[PDB]
Amino acid sequence: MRYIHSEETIPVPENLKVSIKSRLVTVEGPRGKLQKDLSHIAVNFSVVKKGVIGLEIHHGSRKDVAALRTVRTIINNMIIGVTKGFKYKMRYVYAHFPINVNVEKNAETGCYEVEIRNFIGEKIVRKVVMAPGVEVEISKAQKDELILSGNSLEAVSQSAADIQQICKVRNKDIRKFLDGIYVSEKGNIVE
Amino acid sequence: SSFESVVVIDGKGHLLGRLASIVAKQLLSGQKIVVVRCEALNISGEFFRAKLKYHAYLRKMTRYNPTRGGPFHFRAPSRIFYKAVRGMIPHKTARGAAALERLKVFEGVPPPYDKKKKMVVPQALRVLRLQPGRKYCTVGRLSHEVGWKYQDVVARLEERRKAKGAAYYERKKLAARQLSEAKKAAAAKVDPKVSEALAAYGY
Amino acid sequence: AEINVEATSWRRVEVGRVLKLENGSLAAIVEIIDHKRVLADGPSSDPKLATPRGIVPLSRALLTPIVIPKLPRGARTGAVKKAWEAYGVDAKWKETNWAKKQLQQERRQSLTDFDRFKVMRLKKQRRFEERKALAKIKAAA
Amino acid sequence: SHRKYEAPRHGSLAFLPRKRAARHRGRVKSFPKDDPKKPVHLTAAMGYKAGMTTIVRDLDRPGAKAHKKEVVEAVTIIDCPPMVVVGLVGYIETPRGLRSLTTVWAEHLSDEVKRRFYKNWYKSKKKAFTKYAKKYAENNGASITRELERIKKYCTVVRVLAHTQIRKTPLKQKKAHLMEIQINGGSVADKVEFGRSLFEKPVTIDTIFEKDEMIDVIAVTKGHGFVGVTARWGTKKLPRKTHK
Amino acid sequence: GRLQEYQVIGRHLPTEANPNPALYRMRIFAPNEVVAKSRFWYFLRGLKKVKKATGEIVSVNVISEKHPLKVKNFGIWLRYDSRSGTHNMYKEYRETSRVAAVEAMYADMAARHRARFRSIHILKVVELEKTEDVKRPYIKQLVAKNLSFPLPHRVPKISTKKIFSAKRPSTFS
Amino acid sequence: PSEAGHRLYVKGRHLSYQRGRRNTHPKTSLIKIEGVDDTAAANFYLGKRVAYVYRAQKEVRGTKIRVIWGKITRPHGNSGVVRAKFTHPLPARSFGASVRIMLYPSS
RNA sequence: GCCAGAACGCGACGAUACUACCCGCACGUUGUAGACGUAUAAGAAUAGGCUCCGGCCUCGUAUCCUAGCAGGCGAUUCCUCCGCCGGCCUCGAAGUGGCCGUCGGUAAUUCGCGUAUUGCAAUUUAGACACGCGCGGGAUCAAAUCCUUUGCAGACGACUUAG
RNA sequence: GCAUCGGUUCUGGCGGGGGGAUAAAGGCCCAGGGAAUGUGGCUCCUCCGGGAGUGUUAUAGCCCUGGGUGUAAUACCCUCG
Ligand SMILES: [Mg+2]
Ligand SMILES: [Mg+2]
Ligand SMILES: [Mg+2]
Ligand SMILES: [Mg+2]
Ligand SMILES: [Mg+2]
Ligand SMILES: [Mg+2]
Ligand SMILES: [Mg+2]
Ligand SMILES: [Mg+2]
Ligand SMILES: [Mg+2]
Ligand SMILES: [Mg+2]
Ligand SMILES: [Mg+2]
Ligand SMILES: [Mg+2]
Ligand SMILES: [Mg+2]
Ligand SMILES: [Mg+2]
Ligand SMILES: [Mg+2]
Ligand SMILES: [Mg+2]
Ligand SMILES: [Mg+2]
Ligand SMILES: [Mg+2]
Repeated sequence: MRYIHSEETIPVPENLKVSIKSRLVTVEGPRGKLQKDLSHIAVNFSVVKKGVIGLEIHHGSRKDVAALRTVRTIINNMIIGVTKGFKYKMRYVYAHFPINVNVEKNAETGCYEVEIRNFIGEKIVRKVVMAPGVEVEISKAQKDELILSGNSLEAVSQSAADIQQICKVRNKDIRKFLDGIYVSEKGNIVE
Repeated sequence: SSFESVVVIDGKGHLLGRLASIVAKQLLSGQKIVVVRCEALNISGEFFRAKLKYHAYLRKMTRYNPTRGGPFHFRAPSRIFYKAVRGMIPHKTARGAAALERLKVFEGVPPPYDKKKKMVVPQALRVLRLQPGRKYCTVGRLSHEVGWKYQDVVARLEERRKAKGAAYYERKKLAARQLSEAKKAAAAKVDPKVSEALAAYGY
Repeated sequence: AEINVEATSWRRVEVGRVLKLENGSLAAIVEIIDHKRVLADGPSSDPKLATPRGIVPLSRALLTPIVIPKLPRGARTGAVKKAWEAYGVDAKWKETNWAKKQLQQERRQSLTDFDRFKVMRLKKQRRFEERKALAKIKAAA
Repeated sequence: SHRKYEAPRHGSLAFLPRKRAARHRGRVKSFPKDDPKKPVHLTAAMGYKAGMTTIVRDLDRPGAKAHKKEVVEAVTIIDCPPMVVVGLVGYIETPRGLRSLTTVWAEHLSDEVKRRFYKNWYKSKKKAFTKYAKKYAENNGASITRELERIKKYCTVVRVLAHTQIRKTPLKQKKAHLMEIQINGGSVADKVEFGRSLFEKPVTIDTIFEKDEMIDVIAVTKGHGFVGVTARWGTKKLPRKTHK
Repeated sequence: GRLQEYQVIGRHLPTEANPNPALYRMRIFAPNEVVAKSRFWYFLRGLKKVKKATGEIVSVNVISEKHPLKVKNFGIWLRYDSRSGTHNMYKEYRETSRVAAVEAMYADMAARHRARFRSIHILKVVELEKTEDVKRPYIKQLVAKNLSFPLPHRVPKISTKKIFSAKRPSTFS
Repeated sequence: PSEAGHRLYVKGRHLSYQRGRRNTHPKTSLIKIEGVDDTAAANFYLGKRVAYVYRAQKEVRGTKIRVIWGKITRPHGNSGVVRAKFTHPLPARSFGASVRIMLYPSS
């Protein structure tokens, strides 16, 4: 069973410009520029109206049609990021040993670096370097927060997961030892 | 069909096993073949599938002495393509041995074989055979993870010859532009009746 | 909201679209059976372009730029002919590049040996005047 | 059936082909990785081995048992008369490896190096580099300066040809030893300029190495004629009552 | 295979006790009339107590499509044997004649269910007169209003004897 | 002046003998003619004459070149290959050599 | 990193007596997995490209070259195309191409003489790579092994040395 | 080597005859009855391409039954050259 016509649409607000060439999407707006390569998917791009982008697949199978909605939301994420940005929050969870962090500034390049000390009273100093375009801050709103912000959802989220995955307890019951750093909220910079 | 003195095949975009079957038939007929850019060939299926196939190949070796008789595992992209062709020729006879002498394989484009016309075999092109949505790999990448050492050297040299060819294109473009004006200028002025006589003949 | 899209655009398989069969024949689509087969016919006065009514597989057809407007779906042979002449399909196809290329080929397979010699001598006469003009432009540079 | 009690194998298969070395002089196979931000410098030397002796010094290793106490260690002494630079070589990168395309020599060669090119030097005519020397002082050495310009243009690594002065040792041999030493430096133009300025000049080992530096030694080990399995690999001897 | 529809009429041999026996008629799809008769005796042996040795064939004819140039939808009722047990289905096809649907059905069942010709019985074939009596969703999409679609990525045809082309082909036919 | 060539024949290649999968028959051969693809086009060359010329070592009657003569018998397969029969079977080392196809018995 | 180095895998350099080496053309005993117009250089995408910016693309079913005793001798005509040399530039993946100049040849048009007899078919002995030779010109004036010796080596050869 | 024949055999092209629902379809003409993936009109919405509703030939056409032109043409099967 092959479906003749499957179609989706993406609206575009009257603030930014988008251009597609050889299945390479470039989105540019007030807060910067992003690029994505979609040469691995057979999709037909078109201009439906004055401010609407259309995409469709012809004679596709059930498995092939599945990727059509995946592509639509990825491009929509790019539009959101260039006009509203993204913002993640993290919290410290400890029982006895306080956790100390040091978000030192740019290390002669655009990358930020985060140092974590005194995890469950260990002598390791463990270091993680963020992806370019991501800025890490120590919150002043209230205690024990790390705030990550940027333009692209993929880079901000993966870097946040890097911090969470590095603080792990080994050879212990993890239902009792809840030590670590966890993400708690996802949202945009504006509003 | 046609008989040339020698034919040069550009290897980029050709399936490994389908190109080797065409080549092995031509060699036994009497043709001479030269295959260029063996590092840009293709194999159908995901890359991980090809790696496992090669690892099973590497496990074979003569037990009592590994310096004799054992399957020698060549690691270069041209040598991988050569092994495929050698399995389709009776290489243990004088007739088969003579056929292999009509074949040359290289990585990149050596100086003798640039400044030449490179043919394409359409029964092995990937874009005309594989179903869209399937997965494929590159022979050049597979050689990297088995011990090929000169990947970056070939990449640098190929960038040089492609820069030289860009200047050659500009001269070729200018020549065609000048030839077009001559035909427009000459045909109007001189020939009174040769035009329509040629036109009725299909030229 | 500037949007620039550089993507391909094919020709649709609709009703009224005229195909070109392998042996130089034209047929107008009147009904779609599957994604692989259609029902088509072409009523043409010229016996070389005319084709009977029947089913044609889509893998032996080429899509020409001509499309007949407002052709009713599933029409009979009589109604198709009325629109075929009114739209002037025969005259429209004659001036396309595909038709000219086919005609330019046909004159070449029918050449007498004496006539092959004749075209070689005429080509040299035109070739002589080409090199004179080419050298003049090249010298000026 | 399986082996009764387990035990590791005798010997190592890494150094497996146990044949006599092809050449008497030790051969260097790799050089330190080049870095174009350091000043130009040589990376090897070569000398003759004298013997061993004993020293005494105090140790500085905090937390150890012998910290701040005298220790006794054995050392080795290497005779090292200065070397003389003779020429330089250039290499290029190819899809089959490295290869040398040019080489230039100095105008005058000592009788030590010329002995190396002959097997019966005493009854020869000693015409080793006679015709090559005329390339100097001929069109102001146009041929020589042509090759040097080529190396600055096409090469990626540069080596230097040097030899030892064996006449300054108590050795009976008069034939010198020759080798190539790679120059690791800022640029190819800098490498050749530094190398060319050292023609027929001596270089001392203190310019190459310096104190408390960690180095490597390459040579050919002491030989024994033809031995059985017991001493060659180190297997257990059979009982006293074994026949044959 | 390549089929065509027949009608075949049989009869029990008349006897002194029962002159003028009854007449039975069937519709059979078969490549030729030699196997058309053979299938008639096979189906009749499962309904009445008549054999070929004690029967005779009255008439065999060929039924041809009334309008072989009109597109129409068909529905087929059938039973078959699997590797364990027997089952009933109902499938649909879209084409111009009755004969081709049986040809299409035989190829379809052989692929999707591995059912051979030996183990398929055809119960009834009927042409769907209206458009709202179409059930299966792979035919509903073919009767949508103003149907039209392009044909992307179609390989050009090149002679199988012409090796060593001189330029890269294109797939924008 | 007169820069043209001198050719009045069609060139072909000697492929192999006539064989099954393990038995070969040197009586008849297979020849691939240049430019012929289908068996309809191969019908034009039925009955024509073909020649095989090669170099010897000794001179016999004013030349060092010998010839073996034959003619085309019937088509072979669907790809335009043809069968031929010579006065002597071909030397069996010429698998890949070239032969000349004339146009003597015309029309 | 480290160990061996294909004894039929490859590169740079030194000195080369005996014509073994280089240059010129002169023939030809002799060799070959097989000349007969052995004519054609962009890169990249294939759900997109090329361009002279006007347009063009299913198609190499294309383009270049192609007449004359196996291609003669003259004329009317025409500034095209091809070749051997020479000088400057350039080319390193297994080093190639360009520009200028002298000389020799040349149906784009139209003609005049010559062809027979190979007898009604019989390869149209014609290409470029090697190699053996013959002249007359140029440059050049070397090494290795045995033998005696050494012990950093060793069953004997071999290896490290000295004469 | 060619021409004229004999035996065996492979492979192209052309002219006829018969059969079936005396093919079925199909083109043009006559008579009757229907419907929708509803043409033109008419209503409403959208200016942003157009969409929705009503209703049986009009400024498009399609489906079903009977008859004429007919001993129509063609496909498939068989047969004389
Ligand atoms: Mg525990
Ligand atoms: Mg092993
Ligand atoms: Mg071996
Ligand atoms: Mg045991
Ligand atoms: Mg000893
Ligand atoms: Mg021991
Ligand atoms: Mg005993
Ligand atoms: Mg070796
Ligand atoms: Mg001699
Ligand atoms: Mg001149
Ligand atoms: Mg001489
Ligand atoms: Mg006969
Ligand atoms: Mg008839
Ligand atoms: Mg309406
Ligand atoms: Mg009727
Ligand atoms: Mg009638
Ligand atoms: Mg009738
Ligand atoms: Mg009739």
